[PDB]
Amino acid sequence: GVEIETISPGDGRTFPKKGQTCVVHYTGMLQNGKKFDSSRDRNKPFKFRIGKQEVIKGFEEGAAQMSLGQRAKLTCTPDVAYGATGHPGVIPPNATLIFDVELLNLE
Repeated sequence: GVEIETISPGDGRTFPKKGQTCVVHYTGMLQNGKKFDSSRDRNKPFKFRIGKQEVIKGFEEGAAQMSLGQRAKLTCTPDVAYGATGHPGVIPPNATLIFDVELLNLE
């Protein structure tokens, strides 16, 4: 289940497709919890492409449901990211993830 809560401004037309490499200022958040990751702190804004299963599933579907300059708000189910296993030391099992995602990409 992908639930998009858009902070408005952008263009609404530059949709992410296959064969495109995209640049995202992500910020992870635990529901009823603190932060766990920040691209803003490293200031290396996470260049990646579409269609290689590099990112998790819940983040992958929310990427194409945005456009250039937009700012959504993700809400990922446990089964699409880590909830059966839990990422060791960082994500407990059966967890619900929150992301602040802005798409400032190229191509």
